[PDB]
Amino acid sequence: VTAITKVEREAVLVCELPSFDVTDVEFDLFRARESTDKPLDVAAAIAYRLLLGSGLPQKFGCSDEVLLNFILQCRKKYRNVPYHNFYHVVDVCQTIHTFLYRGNVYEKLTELECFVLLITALVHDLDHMGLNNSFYLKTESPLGILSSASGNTSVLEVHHCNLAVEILSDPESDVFDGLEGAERTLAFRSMIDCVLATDMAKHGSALEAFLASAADQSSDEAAFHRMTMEIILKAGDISNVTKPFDISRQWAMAVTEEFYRQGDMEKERGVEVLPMFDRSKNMELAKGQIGFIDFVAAPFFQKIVDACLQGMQWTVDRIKSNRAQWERVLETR
Ligand SMILES: COc1ccc(C2=NN(C(C)C)C(=O)C2(C)C)cc1OCCCCOc1ccc(-c2nnn[nH]2)cc1
Ligand SMILES: [Mg+2]
Ligand SMILES: [Zn+2]
Repeated sequence: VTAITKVEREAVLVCELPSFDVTDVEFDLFRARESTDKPLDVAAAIAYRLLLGSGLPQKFGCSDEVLLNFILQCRKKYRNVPYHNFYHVVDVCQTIHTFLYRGNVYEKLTELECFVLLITALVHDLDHMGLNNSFYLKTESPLGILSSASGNTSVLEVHHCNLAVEILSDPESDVFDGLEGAERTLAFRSMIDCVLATDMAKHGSALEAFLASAADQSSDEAAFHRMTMEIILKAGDISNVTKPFDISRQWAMAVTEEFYRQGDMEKERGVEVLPMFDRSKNMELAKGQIGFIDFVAAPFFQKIVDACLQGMQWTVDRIKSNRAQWERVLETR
């Protein structure tokens, strides 16, 4: 990958972020973007700041300069789509920071594991084009065909891991370079395992496996740590409904537009479009959000909080608050 110029780093290093506490659960990335004309640089400074304030990169021999190089190499590989862009993964990074440090999930993991999660947040959607796995498979696209031939349904998640490995193979962006032996191996394996676990087709089984490990005092310890990392990355990924309503809404708008574009490309290729992806049916945002809350997010968050992540209670409270606020949009429509 072409290296990161002295210019690009300074461009990020000057953003001062007046008014913002990046470690806060009520932090607003939409307002951060809008507060300058160089949103990409602001996003990179949020990432950078979050990583330094954690104290983690320094402990694992990752200099300030290598960190920032990695962040900018990730940025370069995110596309200009509505939802799955660099803002999404900075969001996931920031959110996982809050689950670790304000939800006390750090108590369940080593420092190395916390560092790997924060890093993995930034790689976990590399080069997303705004189309899901399903699009690639049922259009018999080249990546679809390659995944089907190699016995793998997680079309995109495999692609994300490949690009992550490229970035890390350059020592000037290898945030794991200061590791050795089993620690370096664990960083790679856990990064890759987490990214593979974000495939939503695996949602139920990854959740069941996490809960089964947590309920069991004789669970293998390495496996529990691993499942917890996976569950946290997944939690960060479906975390939009745990945010202040206005933030949550703006996320739901961006996702909806992305799904609609896929539905338009499906239409053009003469393949099945799902209701949700269909721009014509215009199914209301609010019922969408309530449905997502009822069938996916509330059960997920309630079950992991109950099972062992007690400090993440606020997520369940904010989901309830948001559901009730969507009902008030319905009741007064
Ligand atoms: C901001 O709101 C959303 C954020 C993320 C998502 C996603 N859902 N999915 C699908 C595959 C489950 C994804 O891959 C991501 C993570 C992008 C959806 C969001 O809300 C959009 C609202 C559209 C309606 O959403 C649903 C989705 C699933 C169900 C359902 N019913 N039964 N089982 N699942 C209902 C509504
Ligand atoms: Mg993804
Ligand atoms: Zn994601």
